[PDB]
Amino acid sequence: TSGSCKGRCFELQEVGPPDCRCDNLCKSYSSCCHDFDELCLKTARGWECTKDRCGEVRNEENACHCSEDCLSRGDCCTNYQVVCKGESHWVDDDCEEIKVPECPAGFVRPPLIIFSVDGFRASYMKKGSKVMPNIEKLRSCGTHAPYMRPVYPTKTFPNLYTLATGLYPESHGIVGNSMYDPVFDASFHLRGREKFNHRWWGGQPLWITATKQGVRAGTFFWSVSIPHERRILTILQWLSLPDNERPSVYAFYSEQPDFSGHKYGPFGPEMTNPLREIDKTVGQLMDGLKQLRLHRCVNVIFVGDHGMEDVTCDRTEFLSNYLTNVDDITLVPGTLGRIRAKSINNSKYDPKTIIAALTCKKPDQHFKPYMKQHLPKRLHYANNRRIEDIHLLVDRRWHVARKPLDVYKKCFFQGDHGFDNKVNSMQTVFVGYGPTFKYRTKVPPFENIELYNVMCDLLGLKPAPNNGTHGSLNHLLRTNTFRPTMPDEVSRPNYPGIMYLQSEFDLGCTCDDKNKLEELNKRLHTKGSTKERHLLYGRPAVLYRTSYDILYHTDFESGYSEIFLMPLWTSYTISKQAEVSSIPEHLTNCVRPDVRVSPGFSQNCLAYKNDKQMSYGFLFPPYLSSSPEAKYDAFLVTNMVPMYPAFKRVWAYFQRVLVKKYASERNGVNVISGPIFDYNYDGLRDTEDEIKQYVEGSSIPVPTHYYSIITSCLDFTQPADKCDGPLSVSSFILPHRPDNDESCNSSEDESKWVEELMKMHTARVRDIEHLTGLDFYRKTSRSYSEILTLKTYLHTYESE
Ligand SMILES: *[C@@H]1O[C@H](CO)[C@@H](O[C@@H]2O[C@H](CO)[C@@H](O[C@@H]3O[C@H](CO[C@H]4O[C@H](CO)[C@@H](O)[C@H](O[C@H]5O[C@H](CO)[C@@H](O)[C@H](O)[C@@H]5O[C@H]5O[C@H](CO)[C@@H](O)[C@H](O)[C@@H]5O)[C@@H]4O)[C@@H](O)[C@H](O[C@H]4O[C@H](CO)[C@@H](O)[C@H](O)[C@@H]4O[C@H]4O[C@H](CO)[C@@H](O)[C@H](O)[C@@H]4O)[C@@H]3O)[C@H](O)[C@H]2NC(C)=O)[C@H](O)[C@H]1NC(C)=O
Ligand SMILES: O=C(CCc1c[nH]c(=O)o1)N1C[C@H]2CCN(C(=O)c3cc(OCC4CCOCC4)nc(C4CC4)c3)CC[C@H]2C1
Ligand SMILES: [Ca+2]
Ligand SMILES: [Cl-]
Ligand SMILES: [K+]
Ligand code: NA
Ligand code: NA
Ligand SMILES: [Zn+2]
Repeated sequence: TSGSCKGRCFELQEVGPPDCRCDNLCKSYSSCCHDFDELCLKTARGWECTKDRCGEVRNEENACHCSEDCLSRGDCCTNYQVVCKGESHWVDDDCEEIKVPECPAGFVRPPLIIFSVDGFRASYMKKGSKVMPNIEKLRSCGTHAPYMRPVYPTKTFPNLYTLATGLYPESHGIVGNSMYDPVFDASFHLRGREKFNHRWWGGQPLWITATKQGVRAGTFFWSVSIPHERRILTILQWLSLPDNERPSVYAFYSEQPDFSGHKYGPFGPEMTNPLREIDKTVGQLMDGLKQLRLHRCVNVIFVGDHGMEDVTCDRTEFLSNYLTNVDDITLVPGTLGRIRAKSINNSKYDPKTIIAALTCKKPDQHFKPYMKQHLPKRLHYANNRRIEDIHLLVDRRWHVARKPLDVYKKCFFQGDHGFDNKVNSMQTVFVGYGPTFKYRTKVPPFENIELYNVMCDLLGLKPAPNNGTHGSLNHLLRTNTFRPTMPDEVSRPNYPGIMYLQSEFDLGCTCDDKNKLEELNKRLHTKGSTKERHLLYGRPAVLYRTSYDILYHTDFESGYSEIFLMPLWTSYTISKQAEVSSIPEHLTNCVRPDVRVSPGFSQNCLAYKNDKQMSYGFLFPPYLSSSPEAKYDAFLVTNMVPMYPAFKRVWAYFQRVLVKKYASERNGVNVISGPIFDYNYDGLRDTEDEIKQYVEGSSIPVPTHYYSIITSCLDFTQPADKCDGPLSVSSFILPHRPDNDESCNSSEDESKWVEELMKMHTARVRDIEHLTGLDFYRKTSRSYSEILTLKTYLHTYESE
């Protein structure tokens, strides 16, 4: 702190102790030079010019200047030209399409300014629009989504760092605002020094991606005591540096409206002022850009990290009300819960019994416990040693705490966030404005994991490997689009014919089964004659090395795995007209050998008989067969999959009731169903040596999940099989569980709980692609980028 900040204010390259720092983060480290405050955080005379301040003689003690040299120097007050040159405020100008970057000579690319606002709930765009005129102009003149989905948990650090890396928290490492890493034996907290250590922070964030590729970055982080006006002026000043020193990417962060929303609730009357203040800050940025003639050159992103919900202390569930042993557990509390043993020397500690004591115990229980691998796959919240094996998903509006003492010894607060990222109130904002963004364009909602890629595109950078689907946000952009090619199929299928006699099959299976017109008929169905009906978008590509067969049938086509002894995928189309029939009595326990598939690559009924826990189901539902004759195909051993009796309740209702219901509402649907194996809960397809469970005494592996992809025409006046334009999709990844403990109402009728469980396990097609190594929608007439957008769509089942 002995050295000086003279001419070093907000140095871009930080310096090494014990030499004092003048970087915008030095306050946060107590390493600022003695004179930092006087030299770098000047405030003299305020933030604005007045009439009398114009053409003044430069006074270095001022906050910002109104002299005439200031423009070259880059440090005029942001309203200088308005008060001293008759100019108008950016907000008061009509918008004009920005067809090309209109940049000063010397700029090699449009700079990018990322303006992030903590806790900026998506509905503030509509509800606060009267008091945010600069933000409303960006929104209605630029590209905007009605909202942007955060990642889970909907906390500040996990979301800011996803924005920076394009990674799910489980991959980047910042899986909460608070963490314990058992390998380091260290804790990460909001307050304190451990969070600065580099070993917490995985992946490659944008500022490191920029630097490694020759693009210079302004520093993204700001000490909370540097006032917002000083942050804006600093960025404007950096933008005035000579070509060889001037950064190309900048970030401003605002602590508002999050700070106030915690105290007052998302819509407390006190919330108007922070919203005005954010707007005025945007105003200043745009005014300042306009003076430097940079307001049609720079791309501006206005983005939130998460929204904000109404939460008060009277809405707290206490674990002490459920557990006798509360003192043998550590709880990461609040809008999510993570539980571990207080002491790893405690050999009596048992997650199963803790879960059981936490499961459906009160009529209106406001949290639900999970082993982390049983959490909905759409949250991608398991594959990190910093995520405790026991997780509590907390109802929106609620807290979970260990004991009452914690709450009144640590009603103050009215707002909080952290809940499931599908929750409406957690949704945040996205606006893009600039030469590279589209003009007056609304785009559909998307996930924040997608932005890193887009920010790399806006700067001409190659993104590090990440969880975005690169190309899925091309429709936000006027140019710099990224044009990916479909992945190459790695394995080609066999097309087996009839090669085996009934009597070669010793499977312990039985079935009650027993004309030249109709015989040529049947053979063609087996040759793939109706495949254009049931495979509407082409067969999926297998993206890994395996042996598999395509099997055709009247009512469905499948890609049958010789390794896993079941289909990887089964595909079928159900028209609006289609009729549900029931399984005939003579066929209730019917399983038939498939004369195209070797007994050695087939399942067997004995294994299921022997396995007291495991039963079986069918991927193509016998209920939906087009004729009594076609129904025999649905009972083929190659259409069969292992299912727990508890899960059969779910599956049967989906197949007997819901598929037809969706076909009614959507004017026909195409369905692709199959098994998922994710025993190590990494969100990726298991190889065969990773499978932890098999049907008793056989090589039949047991899936962890079952998926379905349900596709139809976006224009529902066209039938699914005759669709001329964009598609509509919803999908699910259902956990394959031996009980229905997840659904508190499961002893009632399937119609009261099944559809709710499915909504909870809604999925993107892209989630199913990672989990299966398949690539879907290979043959459509749609552009590939549009297909990528479709694959990343998540049907949320939240109201308007
Ligand atoms: C979302 O996108 C991300 C980014 O693409 C995807 O994550 C990738 O998944 C890959 C496949 O699982 C994974 O590949 C592995 O790389 C290993 C090398 O890892 C280091 O180097 C990379 C590159 O710089 C670095 O990114 C890694 O950083 C991780 O770990 C550090 C330090 O621990 C953390 O700071 C950081 O946050 C990150 O942690 C995350 O990833 C790891 C897995 O790497 C998780 O376990 C953590 O929980 C956390 O999520 C690393 O520093 C390499 O060792 C692996 O190779 C093994 O398997 C292959 C098979 O090809 C084999 O050839 C090798 O020999 C090796 O096997 C040997 O080791 C095995 C394990 O020790 C052992 O069992 C065997 O017996 C063998 O001896 C593997 O290729 C890649 O690292 C991550 N990247 C990131 C950033 O997470 C992610 O999958 C996407 N998610 C979805 C759902 O799509
Ligand atoms: O005070 C708080 C949070 C308190 C709080 C309330 N609710 C909650 O969850 O946390 N903080 C005090 C600190 C305030 C200053 N911060 C940063 O400079 C910053 C910005 C930032 O941008 C990343 C860009 C990436 C590109 O796209 C736009 C965002 N990435 C970080 C971390 C992740 C590297 C920190 C905010 C975080 C701190 C957190
Ligand atoms: Ca896996
Ligand atoms: Cl947390
Ligand atoms: K059985
Ligand atoms: Na480039
Ligand atoms: Na139940
Ligand atoms: Zn907050």
